[PDB]
Amino acid sequence: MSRYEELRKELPAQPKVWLITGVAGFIGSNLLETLLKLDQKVVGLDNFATGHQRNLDEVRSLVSEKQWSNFKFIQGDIRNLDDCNNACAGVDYVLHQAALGSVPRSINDPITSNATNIDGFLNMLIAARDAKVQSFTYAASSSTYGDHPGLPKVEDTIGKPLSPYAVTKYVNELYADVFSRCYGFSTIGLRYFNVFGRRQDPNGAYAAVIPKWTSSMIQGDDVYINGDGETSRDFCYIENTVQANLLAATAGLDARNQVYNIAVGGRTSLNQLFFALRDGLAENGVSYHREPVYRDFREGDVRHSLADISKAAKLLGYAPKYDVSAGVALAMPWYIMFLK
Amino acid sequence: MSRYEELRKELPAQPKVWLITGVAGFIGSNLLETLLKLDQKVVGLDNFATGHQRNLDEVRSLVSEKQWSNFKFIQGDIRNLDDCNNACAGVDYVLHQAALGSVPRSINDPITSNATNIDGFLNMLIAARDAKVQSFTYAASSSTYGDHPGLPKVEDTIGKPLSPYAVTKYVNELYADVFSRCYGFSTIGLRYFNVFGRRQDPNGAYAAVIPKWTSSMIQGDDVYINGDGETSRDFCYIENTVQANLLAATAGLDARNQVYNIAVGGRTSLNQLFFALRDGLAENGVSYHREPVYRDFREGDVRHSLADISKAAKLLGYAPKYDVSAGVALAMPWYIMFLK
Ligand SMILES: NC(=O)c1ccc[n+]([C@@H]2O[C@H](COP(=O)([O-])OP(=O)(O)OC[C@H]3O[C@@H](n4cnc5c(N)ncnc54)[C@H](O)[C@@H]3O)[C@@H](O)[C@H]2O)c1
Ligand SMILES: NC(=O)c1ccc[n+]([C@@H]2O[C@H](COP(=O)([O-])OP(=O)(O)OC[C@H]3O[C@@H](n4cnc5c(N)ncnc54)[C@H](O)[C@@H]3O)[C@@H](O)[C@H]2O)c1
Ligand SMILES: O=c1ccn([C@@H]2O[C@H](COP(=O)(O)OP(=O)(O)O[C@H]3O[C@H](CO)[C@@H](O)[C@H](O)[C@H]3O)[C@@H](O)[C@H]2O)c(=O)[nH]1
Ligand SMILES: O=c1ccn([C@@H]2O[C@H](COP(=O)(O)OP(=O)(O)O[C@H]3O[C@H](CO)[C@@H](O)[C@H](O)[C@H]3O)[C@@H](O)[C@H]2O)c(=O)[nH]1
Repeated sequence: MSRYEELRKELPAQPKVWLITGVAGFIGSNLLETLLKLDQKVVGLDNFATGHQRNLDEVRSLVSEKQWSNFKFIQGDIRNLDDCNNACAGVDYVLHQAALGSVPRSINDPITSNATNIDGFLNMLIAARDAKVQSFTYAASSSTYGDHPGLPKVEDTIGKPLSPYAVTKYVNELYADVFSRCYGFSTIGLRYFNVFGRRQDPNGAYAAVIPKWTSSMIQGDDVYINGDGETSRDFCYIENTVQANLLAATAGLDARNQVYNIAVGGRTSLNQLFFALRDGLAENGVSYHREPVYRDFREGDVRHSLADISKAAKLLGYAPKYDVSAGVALAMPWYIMFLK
Repeated sequence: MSRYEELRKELPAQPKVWLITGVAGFIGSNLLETLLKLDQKVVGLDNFATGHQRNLDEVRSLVSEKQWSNFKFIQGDIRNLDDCNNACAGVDYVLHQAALGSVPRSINDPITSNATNIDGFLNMLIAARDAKVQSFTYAASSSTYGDHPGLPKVEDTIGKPLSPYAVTKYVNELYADVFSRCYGFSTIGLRYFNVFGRRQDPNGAYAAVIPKWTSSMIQGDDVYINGDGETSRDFCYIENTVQANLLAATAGLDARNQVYNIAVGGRTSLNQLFFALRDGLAENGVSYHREPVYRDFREGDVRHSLADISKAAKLLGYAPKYDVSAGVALAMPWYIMFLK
């Protein structure tokens, strides 16, 4: 039994109050589903900028009526200090996921990304701190590694940001560290590495590669590969990311004011992904015979990204049990039902 | 003749349009005085948050009526993108000084500091970029060195921030670098090291050590030393900082998208400063016989700060001609006239 498995068993016995910002988004709604199923009490904050009411509706259809009543939802904005203080009222653990992802988005509109990702992040720290919360866990990013080529990726060795988005995610780490030095408010930042799974928005022009591609194959549209397709990623199935969050939310002091890489330590080239998704969809009765259409590399894009999760395994007892294949197998059916 | 001296002679012959944000503040009004005297055209942006109309009035009394008419003032906020675009209209060189200094201030109120220092800074980059400006120079800070003990300070070796303020100043560098990578908008950031001189506000609870102490001695109040007084600084007289600004605003491409240390490479302990100011005031007919009152170190304060200006001397031809003594001698008379 891993530390998470035992935690899964302990939580329902000693229920706590959790706060999930960006609860209507991909990662947020998944965290919600898991916590409500662990009979925890959850408060959610979201403004629907990129999240959806359907994500909340889907969760309700997946959890028991009782567990769903343990959920309090607040339609607010983390850029509004009032909404933050409100969402942190009497909360035990904060899981901050509210943000505006997508490098391309931040590049053609750095101001809008800055407002939520940095101002909003800072408001949450103050509100969480002032609410005397027990723990604060926030979504960081592997983009912080920037240009630095070296592999695997180690937490202490980072490169220079390659985009506005990357800057904001790195600033979340900076402010987190300072709040620890100046107020003794320790946090735990999780550097996610390409998370995927159910409820990750396939629509919009900034959709992630997996949702975008899976959606396109089901619809029979062309699939675009930015570059030669040799670009590699450490795709982390949602379930592994959920584990890290709960783990960080309840870690010992020795593990606080620390940032961790959250992935599986695997390497998947975009070319492998194309076939993984296509074959995965084929097992579900979806035929796709189109070849991938290769176009130019995308700006502010990283070449390779492999994570060393030994720090997370060692200090948090993080033990991911889902490789890309398992995740893809679990995800594909969902998208087919979503697009039907 | 230094590169600045020749630049002093060249500018009046080929006048350019300059933009100074925070033009009503200490460093900003001094830059204004110098530029107007070099017969340059200047646009100023300020909201008087910490600046003063008197600083502008003093400048008017110091420059010719003709040179003063070459000045356009805009009462605006860099947090307002409209005001930024307005201030950058048809501008050649941008000297961004608008910000909210003071570590103590950012510590007891990180949100207010974040808004101006990061959001406002980002708006200026966009507006300067969209206005097709020829150069963008911004006020950085030696605080970016943070904890790192090593001396002298070298631009490539920085430590971890010790306060919210330090974070914002470091983020100005981050966004500046990214704007160079993504838009080809190169900038030059100047890491100032404790600037002082005429018009540096002696009032308020966040006043810098020199203005605060000088003011207190003239008034006959007690002088407080936070710590043992062995805390050392590289006090940089305003005139040296002005040189760096104009130098950076007109530097060759090889010098762009680069950050520089701006000081004199000198080391002055707070204990030496106490006597430098007191003796300096004594030469002007001001008697002070009180001994300094030592109290606890101030939070988010750096122990020692010495700068290696060789990078600035080498790439910008920076050649400061004012040590603390000269600066103090020039400053003291001003404060005596200000408090009278
Ligand atoms: N998905 C990945 O692979 C990945 C990788 C690295 C980091 N992250 C981070 O994980 C977090 C969640 O990502 P996600 O993929 O679930 O995206 P998502 O867009 O599905 O979730 C983000 C949610 O935050 C909400 N939000 C945005 N701005 C808000 C504001 N100002 N006030 C209130 N709510 C606001 C949105 O409505 C949305 O529901 C983000 O912070 C992101 O930066 C994700
Ligand atoms: N003085 C030093 O020793 C020192 C050291 C390192 C960095 N700096 C930097 O130099 C710059 C100028 O410092 P200064 O000592 O002349 O301070 P100052 O307070 O005298 O000047 C700052 C000016 O900016 C204006 N301002 C602030 N927020 C604004 C906003 N949101 N919109 C428009 N105007 C705004 C203020 O009204 C003020 O006049 C600052 O950016 C500071 O961070 C100064
Ligand atoms: O239609 C498409 C979409 C994407 N890609 C490529 O696939 C790779 C991955 O795309 P993406 O899912 O956007 O990954 P990232 O650029 O690593 O961004 C991920 O990681 C970022 C920082 O960690 C987060 O902000 C994003 O939410 C998350 O998608 C990139 O090389 C893209 O160029 C394609 O080839 N074709
Ligand atoms: O009444 C006083 C005021 C200050 N100090 C000390 O004197 C030193 C210098 O004070 P200060 O002038 O506030 O210097 P910094 O803390 O280095 O801040 C300077 O450098 C910062 C970052 O570079 C800028 O934000 C500020 O505007 C600028 O004052 C510090 O150790 C203070 O503790 C005293 O002992 N007594």
